[PDB]
Amino acid sequence: TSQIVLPPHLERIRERLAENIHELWVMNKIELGWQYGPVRDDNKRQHPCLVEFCKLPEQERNYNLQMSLETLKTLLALGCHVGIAYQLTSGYKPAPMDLSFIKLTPSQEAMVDKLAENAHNVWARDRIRQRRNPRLVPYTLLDDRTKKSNKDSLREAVRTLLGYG
Repeated sequence: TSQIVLPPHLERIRERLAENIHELWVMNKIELGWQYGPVRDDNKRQHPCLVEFCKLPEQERNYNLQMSLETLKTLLALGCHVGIAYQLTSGYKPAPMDLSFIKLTPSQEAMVDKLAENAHNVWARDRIRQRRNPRLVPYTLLDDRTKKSNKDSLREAVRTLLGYG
């Protein structure tokens, strides 16, 4: 995917999708019950990466930035063209819009599936340096129950990509 130059015409859309991925990274943790704290812990149900997008520094935003970049690059490599077409938290308000109404076509369904496959491939290639976790096998030999978690993680990308026009 990295061998494709990123068109700056949609760099703003890439950043919007990165902000959406970040606010959903906040949403799921807050649904679990996570607040905003200065300590990077997981059992203390707080996360220091739930603040405003502009308030986020270089040390916390490159994740979602590269997330959106690699999704769109994978779209370009697959071939489809891209162009022009409440629970109270501890300070942040993740609420872009109601993006869970319109029904996703089976193409974009399997295509978020392919995005999850690609991401799991990078993750497994990173994990092979460790010992012998049963997840070191590709996404096709992955257990069926868990596949939809990684599919939902990538579905919101095409959700926003359709909804924003």
